[PDB]
Amino acid sequence: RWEGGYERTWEILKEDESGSLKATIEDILFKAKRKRVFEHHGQVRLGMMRHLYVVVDGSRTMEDQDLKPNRLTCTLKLLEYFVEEYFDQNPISQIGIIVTKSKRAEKLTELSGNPRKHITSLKKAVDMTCHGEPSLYNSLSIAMQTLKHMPGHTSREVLIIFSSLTTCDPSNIYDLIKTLKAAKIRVSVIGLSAEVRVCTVLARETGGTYHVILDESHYKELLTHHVSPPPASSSSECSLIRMGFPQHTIASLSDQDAKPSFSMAHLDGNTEPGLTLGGYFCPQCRAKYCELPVECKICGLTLVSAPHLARSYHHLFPLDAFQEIPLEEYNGERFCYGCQGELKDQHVYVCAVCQNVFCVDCDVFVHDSLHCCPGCIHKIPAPSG
Amino acid sequence: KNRMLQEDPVLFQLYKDLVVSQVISAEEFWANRLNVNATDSSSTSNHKQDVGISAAFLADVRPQTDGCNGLRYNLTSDIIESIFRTYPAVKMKYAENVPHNMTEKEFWTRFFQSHYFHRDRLNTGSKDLFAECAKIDEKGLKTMVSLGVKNPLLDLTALEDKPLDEGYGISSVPSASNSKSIKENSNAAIIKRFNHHSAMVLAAGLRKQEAQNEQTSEPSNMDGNSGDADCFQPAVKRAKLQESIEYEDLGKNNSVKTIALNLKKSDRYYHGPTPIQSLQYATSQDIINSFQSIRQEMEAYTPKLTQVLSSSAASSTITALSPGGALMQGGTQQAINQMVPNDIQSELKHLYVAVGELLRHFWSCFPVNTPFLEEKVVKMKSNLERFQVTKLCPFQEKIRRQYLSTNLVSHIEEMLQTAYNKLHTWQSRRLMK
Amino acid sequence: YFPYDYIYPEQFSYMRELKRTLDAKGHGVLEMPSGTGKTVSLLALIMAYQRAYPLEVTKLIYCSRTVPEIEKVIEELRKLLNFYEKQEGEKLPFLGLALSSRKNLCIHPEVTPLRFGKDVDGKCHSLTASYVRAQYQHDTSLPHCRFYEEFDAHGREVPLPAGIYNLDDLKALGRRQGWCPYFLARYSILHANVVVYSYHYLLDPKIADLVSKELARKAVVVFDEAHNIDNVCIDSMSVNLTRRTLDRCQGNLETLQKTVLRIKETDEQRLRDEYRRLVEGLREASAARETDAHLANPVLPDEVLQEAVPGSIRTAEHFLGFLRRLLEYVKWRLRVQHVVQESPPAFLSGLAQRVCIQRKPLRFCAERLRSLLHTLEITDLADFSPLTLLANFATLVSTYAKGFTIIIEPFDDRTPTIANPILHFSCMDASLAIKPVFERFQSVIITSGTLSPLDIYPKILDFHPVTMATFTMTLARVCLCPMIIGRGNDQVAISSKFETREDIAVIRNYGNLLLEMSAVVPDGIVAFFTSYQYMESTVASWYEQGILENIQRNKLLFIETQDGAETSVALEKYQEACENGRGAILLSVARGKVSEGIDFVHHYGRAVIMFGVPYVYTQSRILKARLEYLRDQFQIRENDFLTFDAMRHAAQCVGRAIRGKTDYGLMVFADKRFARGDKRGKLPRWIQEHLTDANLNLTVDEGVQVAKYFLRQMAQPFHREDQLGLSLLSLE
Ligand code: SF4
Ligand SMILES: [Zn+2]
Ligand SMILES: [Zn+2]
Ligand SMILES: [Zn+2]
Repeated sequence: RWEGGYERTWEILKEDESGSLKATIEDILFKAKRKRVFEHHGQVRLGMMRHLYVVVDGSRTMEDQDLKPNRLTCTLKLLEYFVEEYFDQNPISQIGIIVTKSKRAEKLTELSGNPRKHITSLKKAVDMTCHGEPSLYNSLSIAMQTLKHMPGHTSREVLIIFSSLTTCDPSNIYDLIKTLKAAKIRVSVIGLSAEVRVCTVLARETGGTYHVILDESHYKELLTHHVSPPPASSSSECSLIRMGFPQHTIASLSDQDAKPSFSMAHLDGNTEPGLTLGGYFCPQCRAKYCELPVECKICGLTLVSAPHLARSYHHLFPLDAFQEIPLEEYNGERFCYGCQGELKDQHVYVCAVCQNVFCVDCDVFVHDSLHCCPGCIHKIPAPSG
Repeated sequence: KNRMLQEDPVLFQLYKDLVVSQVISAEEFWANRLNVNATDSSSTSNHKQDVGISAAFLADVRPQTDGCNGLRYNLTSDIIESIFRTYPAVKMKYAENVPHNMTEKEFWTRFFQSHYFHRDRLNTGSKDLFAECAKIDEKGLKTMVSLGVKNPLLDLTALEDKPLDEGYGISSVPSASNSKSIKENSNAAIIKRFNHHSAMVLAAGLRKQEAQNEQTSEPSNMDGNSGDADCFQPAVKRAKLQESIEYEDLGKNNSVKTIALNLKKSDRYYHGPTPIQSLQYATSQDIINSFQSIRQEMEAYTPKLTQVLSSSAASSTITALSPGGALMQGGTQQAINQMVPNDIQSELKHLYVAVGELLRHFWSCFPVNTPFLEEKVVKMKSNLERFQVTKLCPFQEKIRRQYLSTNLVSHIEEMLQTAYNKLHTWQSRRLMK
Repeated sequence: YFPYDYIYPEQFSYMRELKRTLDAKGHGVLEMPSGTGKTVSLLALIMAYQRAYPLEVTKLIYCSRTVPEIEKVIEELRKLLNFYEKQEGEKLPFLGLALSSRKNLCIHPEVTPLRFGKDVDGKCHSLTASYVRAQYQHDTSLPHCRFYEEFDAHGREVPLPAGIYNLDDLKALGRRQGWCPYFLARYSILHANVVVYSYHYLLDPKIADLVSKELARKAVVVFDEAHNIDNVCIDSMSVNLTRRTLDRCQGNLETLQKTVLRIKETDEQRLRDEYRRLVEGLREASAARETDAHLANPVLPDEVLQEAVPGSIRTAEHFLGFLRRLLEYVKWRLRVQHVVQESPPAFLSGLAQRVCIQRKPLRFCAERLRSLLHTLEITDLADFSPLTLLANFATLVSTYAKGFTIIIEPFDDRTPTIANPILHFSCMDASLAIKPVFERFQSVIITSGTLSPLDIYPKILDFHPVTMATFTMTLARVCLCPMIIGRGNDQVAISSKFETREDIAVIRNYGNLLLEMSAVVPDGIVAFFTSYQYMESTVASWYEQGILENIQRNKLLFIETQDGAETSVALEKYQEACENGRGAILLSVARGKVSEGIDFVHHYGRAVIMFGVPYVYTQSRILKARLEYLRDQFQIRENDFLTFDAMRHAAQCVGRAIRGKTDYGLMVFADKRFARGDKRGKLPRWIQEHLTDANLNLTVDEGVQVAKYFLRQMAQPFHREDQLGLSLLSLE
């Protein structure tokens, strides 16, 4: 019965085209198993200066293995990567690390952009018991009251790491729809290997996007989907003003070494508990402390540092696309317009405008690292006007 | 407010010098410092295992109700308190039998020993809660009547009074319904006990925010698996329009920044007779001239031997190899000049920045004459003297020496100035009476 | 004609189903997936046939089994009314009559809020056509039945109502223009174009609720979920008789005699004028609204009650006939309580020894029961209700007994002693309940989403031109996960071999297979137990032994009560306790009447666990005569329907949570009897692609990851699922 039936599952799998060329097409189906969803982007409108809120379910669902030795191990490790790749892409923003554990919510790291503080917090978050049940109501309470004091010229989005369990919290979180719909705060959850309808209704009543974790690769995808600053609901803001351009200071300008250290509890700046020698300078406090391209606590305006953060999204929107042809128009001497090679896996990648020939390793290098076709350069800037 | 300033010694160390150096008052301490964390920092003691507890603890109240004869009194909620935080009239019943069981510890066992098993009829207090819960379900009966839709108690009743039947459908039990009379009595109470535990959500759903709509059936219920509602609708040309005008502005004004414009056109103007092309002719001639000159590389054999131009090339190397006379030992008084200002004046200065940021803030809206409050226009006046006086003796304590003082006071006078800037700018918009 | 969008290629699968069953006058049997609008499928072509008149005539009667879903039928067809209305241009006249008679009745705040239906309608009719028919004129006793008086004035008038209403419409219109549901409905039956009401109301042989005029020209009637027709029809003619009833009847025997004694000629000469008219020319005098208040026809397929005024000429003489009956009937009861005896026509024969004149006064009694009270028009109906029981009974014993069955059940069923004996008269031929239906109708279509063996329409013992198997495709990824369990570790014993109380070692792992179902599956689950004491047996070990210790911690639990009052409570909770931050799995009984009228949605309720073979197991010896008669019909049926009776209730209960076609459903099968029986009982569209593809003896611990694999994939973005646009043949 089953001793045969356990091995009727092997009968077909093991066997293939016999005689010659065996265990060959089994490898071909594995390549045919590949090539999942690429981009499907092309959007406009919103996404600028997010104010994210990490919300972590700490529950007994973590004790199931399912991808890793812990579901936090699946979670927490790639959050650091998600932190770094965020600060890579979006430095104009800041993130609220808030942890739910034992039916409450602990705002673990404040809404800020200092990566080491966030990452070591995750390195502190390693040895978490995740005792108790999830409570989103305490999480939204922090999320309200913090972002309540943020301007309406702020992007208001929440990223919830939920372990798909029972949403164990009172006090009419169904009525928190109209609370937060009016409060123009977006809330995005993704479910860990299952679905919560109420939370699924929550996000579809939000405009925040809900998903379910499939796999570790798939876990990365939706992170990567939420790296990009999304086009949230209309009528948020237009502008955001008193973007402080700073100065770097060399502390060697006119008076050479007239100050042994530029942090002595009286100097304009010197914000954090450490010694400094003068590296930076804000306009409004005239605040000189450790360099930070974010904001301050006395002038209270945004320490904008343009080549970093006014450059990041500044080309992250205006992209175009390529096309693929299997044909052989042999442009070059059977070459690439970029790296100049050939393999011909029938993916001859042609630009939409300048129409230049590329490979996967030239398409990926654009579509992950270069983000534009340089074949448009020499082709845009010469007749540009 | 006082437990806040005692349990936190760092903020107390901040709160000390406003009394020690007499910077501000306590009335001024709780007027412009906290003001936001009254919801944020006070969000700990109110929630505490999600208050307005309805569906969080109720999952765990029955399994964690007993460890042992005395496994109780953990912390605050430990294992007894949120039981009280759901039943109200039953909480009045608890209060009624604490002297009946004398010791409260005795009550913790007795009041819950017999109610846990099957049935509690030994004391008036146990019987009080027992009878009340039947009335509670009788009270819970009346509320379910008021909804009365999607409830086939209505739909079943239409088919049984009509033939005068479904009393036999009740009275048709097999399997030895003759001589036990034990669990027939028991299980219906446990049915009743967990329906109490089921309506314990209902007994705590009112605690949430009173949670009432009671369902007038909303007669549409349009099965919409189709239709393509497609809730979000972006892309009605919003950043398409920005791209058409900002790159147009990045076209007509391509980098009008510091070096980005002024050196740019100045050397384009230096190209001169470039539409005349007479320079471009000589260019294209010099393109044609040294065309051949590179490739021969006999001219470019010896484009190296100029040791005349090695010495000067060695020179600014050696010149930049030794800068000198710039106070190598720049510190070594900094340790004394750290511990003396970073004993008070790190926190003292922070007393200002908790306030002076708001001092920038009220003036950050004041000429609109909207945020013009008496609470704020004299808060302009209040801390003005409360800070710019209390720094003067920390200023005057360090002018004990002269060059030990005059280096650091080049950097503190901003605090005097950003004060006086604000004060100076205050009358740039002259306020009326 | 409402295709209106992608209709999951089914209306075309049912397009020719109409055109074969209707144009050729086909009787017709439809399979339907539970995941299909029961009317969006059907009425969209039916209402299309209402517009597409053939030779001339298109009636519509419709029935179903629950009055909320009755209105749910009405609910979206109002947009279907509006749908082509804008499309075809103008709007034509229409009427759909929800006629739930005994349910919604009186606006009057005095009559209304007394809980039951029948007794309070007796107060209503006693007021209208017994107090204000006897005491015609008056001021105080007349009271204020204005709505009936408004109907009497409106009878002369000819209004034209709008579209199809509900039972809350005539209620608010009771203070406005409506003259109450009972008569505005009588006037609207006069020109009704669509009737929806209960499957029960048509199938009342006790009071023969003749809905239309008997017009079998083209009588066009539609049937959904027509599963337990026997459990309708046999129970529709089932007659219970309490000893407590008889003694109360024994008490109002001489009570009514005192009314006879106090009335000398006042009501008596009222009889004398018209009892002579009973002899001269036979005509009912209680034919207003008292024809539906009294037993209209206990035994409908008869010729006529020609020689009325039976062997009984006077009233106390007729009263003595019941003294000859009841006092002998307890003599036919009290000694018989020692032995269960199944002798239906032998009883009336031995009765003929005891009853002096028989077989006419047996059949001509219940009207002369009523009519000799009609010259009184005094007795309140709930008082008189246990009496109308009795003259119904021997009337039924008079006419149809040789095909039917008498059963006497004195012993232990909720009486541990013999403290309430009972007998029953059942019929057996639901055919003969539905033969008059079929003769009164044209050719009318059953649709049952559970009916997998077509061989059970000859359990209805009838003929069928059209009886096929509806096959729908699923480009919705995978419709559902049917999961036969058969654990090997905890060793499946899920049929009650060692019965629900013979061993709890069986029961040691129903919690284990549930809690893990609870742990994985979110979003509310409604499971099906067998009976109430089974349910009471189900949770019996669950409290005292450690069971709920994680079960209440994961979701919560909704006990359904033997009493329907407390049963409706958790319901109020379950629709709420799912839609908040709680899964809250409901716990219920299959054969109990918690299993109809719901239509669970993807919102709440999306999984069902089988528990045991869903067969009867309870009522003794109601089987054997029912058994042997189908053994007198088909002779190998012991094995046969005693499978399907479980099966016809199984997916009746189980196959409910999936609607539309994307709504999900985890209908797992914890069962020991699966080998042929579950396979025969599951739909031929549903055994084929889904049931046991390679998953039969699926131990729960292994079957854990199945639903995990199921849902996680199936909760991915649904870009497109079987999108139909234009007509591209495909030819199924
Ligand atoms: S007739 Fe219409 S109103 Fe008069 S009793 Fe019956 S319902 Fe109440
Ligand atoms: Zn400033
Ligand atoms: Zn390339
Ligand atoms: Zn290009």
